[PDB]
Amino acid sequence: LRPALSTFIFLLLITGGVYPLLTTVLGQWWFPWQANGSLIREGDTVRGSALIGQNFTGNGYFHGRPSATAEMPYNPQASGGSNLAVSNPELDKLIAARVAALRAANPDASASVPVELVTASASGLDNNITPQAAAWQIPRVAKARNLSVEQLTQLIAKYSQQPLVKYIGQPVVNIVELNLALDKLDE
Amino acid sequence: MSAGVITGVLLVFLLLGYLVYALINAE
Amino acid sequence: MAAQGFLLIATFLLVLMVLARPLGSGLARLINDIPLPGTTGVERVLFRALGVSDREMNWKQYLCAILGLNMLGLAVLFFMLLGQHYLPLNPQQLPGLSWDLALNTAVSFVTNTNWRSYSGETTLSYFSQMAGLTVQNFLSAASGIAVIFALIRAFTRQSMSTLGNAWVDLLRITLWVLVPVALLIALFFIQQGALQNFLPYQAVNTVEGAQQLLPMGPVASQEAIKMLGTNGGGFFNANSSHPFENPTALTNFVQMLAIFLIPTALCFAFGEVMGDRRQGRMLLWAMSVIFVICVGVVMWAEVQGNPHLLALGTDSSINMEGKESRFGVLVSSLFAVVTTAASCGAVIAMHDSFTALGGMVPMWLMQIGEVVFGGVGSGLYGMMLFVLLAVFIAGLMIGRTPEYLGKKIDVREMKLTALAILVTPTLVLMGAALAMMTDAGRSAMLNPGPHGFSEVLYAVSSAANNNGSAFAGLSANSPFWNCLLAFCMFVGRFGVIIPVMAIAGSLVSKKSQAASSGTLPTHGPLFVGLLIGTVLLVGALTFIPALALGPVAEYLS
Amino acid sequence: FEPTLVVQALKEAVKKLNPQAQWRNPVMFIVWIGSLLTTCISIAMASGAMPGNALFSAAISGWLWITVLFANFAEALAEGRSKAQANSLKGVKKTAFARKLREPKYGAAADKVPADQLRKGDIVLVEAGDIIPCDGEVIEGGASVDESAITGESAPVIRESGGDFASVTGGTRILSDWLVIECSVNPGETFLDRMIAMVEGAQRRKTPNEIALTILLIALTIVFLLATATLWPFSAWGGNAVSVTVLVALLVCLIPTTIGGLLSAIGVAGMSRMLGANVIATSGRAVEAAGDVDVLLLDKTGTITLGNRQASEFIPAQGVDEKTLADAAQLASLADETPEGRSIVILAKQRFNLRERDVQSLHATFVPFTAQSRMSGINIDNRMIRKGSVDAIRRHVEANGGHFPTDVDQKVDQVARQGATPLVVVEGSRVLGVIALKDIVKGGIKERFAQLRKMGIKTVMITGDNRLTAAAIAAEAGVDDFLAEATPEAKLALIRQYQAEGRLVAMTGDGTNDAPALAQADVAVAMNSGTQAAKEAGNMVDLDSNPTKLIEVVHIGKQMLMTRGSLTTFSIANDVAKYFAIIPAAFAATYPQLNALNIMCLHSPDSAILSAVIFNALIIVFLIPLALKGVSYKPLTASAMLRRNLWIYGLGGLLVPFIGIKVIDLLLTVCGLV
Ligand SMILES: CCCCCCCCO[C@@H]1O[C@H](CO)[C@@H](O)[C@H](O)[C@H]1O
Ligand SMILES: CCCCCCCCO[C@@H]1O[C@H](CO)[C@@H](O)[C@H](O)[C@H]1O
Ligand SMILES: [K+]
Repeated sequence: LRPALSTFIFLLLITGGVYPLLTTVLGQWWFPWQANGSLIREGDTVRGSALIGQNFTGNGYFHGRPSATAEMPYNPQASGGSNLAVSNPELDKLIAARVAALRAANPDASASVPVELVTASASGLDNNITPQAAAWQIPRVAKARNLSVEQLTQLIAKYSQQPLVKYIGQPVVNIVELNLALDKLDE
Repeated sequence: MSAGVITGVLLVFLLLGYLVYALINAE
Repeated sequence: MAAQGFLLIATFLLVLMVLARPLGSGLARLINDIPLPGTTGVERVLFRALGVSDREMNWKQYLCAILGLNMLGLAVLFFMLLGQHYLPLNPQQLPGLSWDLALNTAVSFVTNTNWRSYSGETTLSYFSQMAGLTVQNFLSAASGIAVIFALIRAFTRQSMSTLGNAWVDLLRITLWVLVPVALLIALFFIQQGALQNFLPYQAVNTVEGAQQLLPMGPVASQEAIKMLGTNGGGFFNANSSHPFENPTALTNFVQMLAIFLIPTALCFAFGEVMGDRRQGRMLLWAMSVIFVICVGVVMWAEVQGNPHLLALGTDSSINMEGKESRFGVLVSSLFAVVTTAASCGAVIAMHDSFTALGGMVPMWLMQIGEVVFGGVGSGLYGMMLFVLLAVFIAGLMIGRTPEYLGKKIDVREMKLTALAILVTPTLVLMGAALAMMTDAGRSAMLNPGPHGFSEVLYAVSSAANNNGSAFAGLSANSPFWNCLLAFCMFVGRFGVIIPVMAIAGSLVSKKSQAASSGTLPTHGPLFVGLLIGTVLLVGALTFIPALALGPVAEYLS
Repeated sequence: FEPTLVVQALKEAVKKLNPQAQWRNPVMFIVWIGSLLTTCISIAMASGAMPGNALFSAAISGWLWITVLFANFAEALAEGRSKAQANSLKGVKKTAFARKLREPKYGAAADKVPADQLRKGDIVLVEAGDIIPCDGEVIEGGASVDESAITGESAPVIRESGGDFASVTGGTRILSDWLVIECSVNPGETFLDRMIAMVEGAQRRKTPNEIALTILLIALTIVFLLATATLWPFSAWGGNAVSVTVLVALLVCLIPTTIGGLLSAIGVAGMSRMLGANVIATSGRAVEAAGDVDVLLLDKTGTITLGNRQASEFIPAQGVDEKTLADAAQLASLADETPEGRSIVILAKQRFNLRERDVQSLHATFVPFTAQSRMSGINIDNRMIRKGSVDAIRRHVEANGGHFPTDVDQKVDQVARQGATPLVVVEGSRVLGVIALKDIVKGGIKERFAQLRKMGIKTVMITGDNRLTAAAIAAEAGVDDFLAEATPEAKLALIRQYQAEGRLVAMTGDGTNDAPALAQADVAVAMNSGTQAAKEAGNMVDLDSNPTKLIEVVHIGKQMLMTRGSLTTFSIANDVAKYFAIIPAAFAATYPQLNALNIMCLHSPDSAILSAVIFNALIIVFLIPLALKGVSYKPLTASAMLRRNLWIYGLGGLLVPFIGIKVIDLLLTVCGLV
């Protein structure tokens, strides 16, 4: 029984002590910003990070997908999704509710709503939308902030990252970084 | 639990153990 | 769509075979007791310091060493979760878990399943995740690769009674395969944006009036093991969709490779240890043919998606409901097949919000026995159970005695493989039937209709087969589901390792014989199809009725 | 094999095989339990219960008993042909009295004693007319007996004291003179009881191949038990639960009732054909092992040819009558118990009715056949009669101052052209004529070795002749290779070298001469020996003592392995159509959208389940002749036969249930029954 308990205790100290401490030390050394959440701060207040995802409801800001978390939308303390099926009748009402509400808020845009803005996300903290869905809400943002349609598209494409290969994912716009850049541009 | 249903559950368990016992042996 | 969906499969399999081919050579050395290049002198110093004597063990001794380490594992983990409030590294004041939650999660991680009847950020502390969950993601993965090492040795060794030393394998597996590779994988995650710290929860004052609290913790280190060890247990409630655990599409492609890395290399290793590489390639050939067909079905099913979206005036009928925007529909569809065929359980996208067909294939790939690329040892010896069954029925219909790799299978060995095959399907059908007869089980559903039963069928199917994937619409934090599933996970794991070891000990005492007139080629296309038909028909005859009352009814509804 | 005489005598016993005495068969025991409750319900359901339709469950439960009845009909039919042959030889020994002498010398006072009271060591007297009561050795006297009870041949055979011919078998009948024998076997071990032990049950366990698939059949019924018993709680939630009578009918269908009721009949029918070839096996396990043989060895040392060539014609050369030829040819062949010698005794009675010979009036001494002399004979008259091959006789005739007639040499050359080895009979120093020994096998004997060659089974002849003459017999028979001048150590070297290359070996030979070789061999058939020599070594006994009989032994064991393999593939392949018949029907009342899966377009859900139960019962009767007669497979290699077995019995197992369910359902619609 001596090699049994010794092998267990040794691996428990390596995998539970040496392995996390080594990754943490090397993590904070090479990539300190990413290891601490890649937070975005202005002064001493934490506005967020490039990966959080925020519940934007204002008329001047760009909007993200529905959150469907536990208590409040985009709650990092929940990190859940809408486990509703296609055969579920409550999903159809939620889709129609979002389609009607988005068309009302975006009257000077196409009636076809991008499926991202009507379907919830899996994590509930999604901070990403395809560049076309960010351009679908350009007229609403342009009218609310008096910015031109030209410089608004140029601002979205600036804060848009494409995957290394086209079939590994989809092109993605950083919503939090786009909205924060919109505030400094407005001033 | 219904009387007719609980007897059917007991019948399945007795047939399961009877088959597992038969698979172990060569009868 | 079809062209990009094809390139995603081709690029994934091509890069997979390039990485898994040399790793299979390193695993062949560990099977052949040949140490790794740099790990020659350190082993001697360490093994004597720990008391490991490199002694050879028989199948009864090899089994009691693995079961001894696992029963010791959950005993330590179950008490870590009860006394979580006293152990350090707890920024929040999270209390100790309940007895049903601690028992379920302790059994979960030792089983390599990693069921999640809890929300990570709300339930667990940094110490319980690091000194409890990461430590068990290595041991459960090591225990799986240890069992397959013994079985592979039972095929190459001739007329012996020993299967090696379990303590030497469990040390060599963790220290020079799991830890070093996961260290590189975790570091690449950190660079792309993964989380790895011990900071308190960060408060965020958004640009609007709303305020949110950020969850920190050593996530990146645990992220590399759960994918490489096919554990699938995420630090947060949304494991693989969370931006902190899987930040970019680049890390996601790495996470998909890690699920298929070791279970593919164990096929290259088995083909090298046996000398004839063809015997390992046919096994790899039969798994990839079922894998490619399954991904094409779920991709087509999810691209069709929900037509009510198009009826309500959206841009397309694509089912993005339970998906993420970083990863395409094809990527979420591919990952869904990879994580359920390989028993990983890592959910990139809520499978409950899939379509009728798109959710049935992950359901079906679990019930089939986690044979198609089954992650970490368990999938290889699980397939070997069907290889012995395919060889058995092959000679049974010809009129000759069975013979695999020259060794002739006797009646006693066929009783153990048959019972081992019946383990998981017995637990899912009995487990699901128990839930559909209790108020505590049926009330845990979320969606109505046939999909509601699919939630129960998916839960017990995942637990018994050790996959760990869930629809998550089922709320299983009740003591009924915690006790019911823990029984399926415990019996579904060790109830298969025990007869596999008895199969191992029965095969070494035999001597391989030369090819005779009654021998059958266990390579080439004829045996690949015979193996595919054997695995498909067994799972079909077992789950065709339960699937008709589940996702098939929802499809025709 | 299938007369209305025996069928009626069995169907009555079939209906008697319906009580609670089938728990040893797990497949049919579940079908019996399902038939019990469905009748127990339907009776109470019709009298007074909540369910509303009772004639449907009475029709389902009715066919469930018909399924059990048909399964018992197959087992009784296989046991009907076997028990009939066992009773034919069972009455042969109970007709006998027994007179035991107080003094071992002949002429003492004997009292009639029951035959079953004869023990080892007793001295019994048997004169002409009576039948031999028990086995043993002859101690006084000499007579010709008729061993038709054990071989089916009315040809005589001599049994005299003080020689190699003193072995008498109980149950046979003596014909010519008197015989005093000493019993050597205890009751229950008589040669006739071993034939009874091979036919009757309770003394034959399941063979490894029989135990093989039974483990899969029990594993399948465990799956189909869990797959259907969990449908009730699964369906009771979506709607109304599936009725028990439907769950029982669905389970009885999916359960492999096809082979579960035919498996025990294949073994019983196969052991009967084993006795039909005059081969005695202690258990069925040996017969199955003969089918798994990769190489069989035939020992030709103790006989002239391989045993296929037997007497055909009597040819007198010059101034000799054919009657006087066979009269002396039989006398010389009486001591030749090899197949070549027995056929001459057989041709003696077929053409000239030479049935009995008074041995004592001859005052003769028989010369038994020996491989060294290559001839047998008798010294009845003052002249010596001999019979052998062409080479051995010319050295004997010229030894008696006799010459070879020119006509005799011309006749021998002519018979050699035909391909038959010629044997000659000589009285003293004058040749009587030539005996032709042509091949008996209907087809070419080279083809039987060629068919065995197509399957991959190799044939090697074992003999002691020269390297030049052994190749001639090997070429005329068409065997692969041969071992000439084989010492008992050279035979063990050939067997062990074959086993060292991973090949199961079968061998036929003499129990005494080849004692060490038969023990090392994996499968062994003993020639020219009693059951006692092989019962200790667990080997088979060849009653005809023909080396070629090993070929038929392997073929009988092969059929017993092919029928089991072909029916499992056919029975399991049915489950595809059986699911498309019950899944859309049983769930039509809970999820009606599943009606799209009803590919066969069956009329009504209740008619769908009825047609599946009727097909699950009628397929047993249609496969009874196939299970008992045997599968007529074709000679192929391993991988090639795996494909052909999947084409005929896989597609056939897929398409027959599709067509079968439709016709049964259409007949229910046309007749308007339900
Ligand atoms: C479900 C329980 C399975 C028990 C089957 C064990 C099969 C072991 O097999 C036997 O083990 C012996 C040593 O223990 C060896 O000496 C034998 O060679 C070997 O055949
Ligand atoms: C207890 C009384 C139950 C009566 C049920 C009898 C069901 C008979 O059923 C009938 O049997 C005939 C063959 O005999 C078939 O030709 C018919 O197709 C079939 O309908
Ligand atoms: K897992």
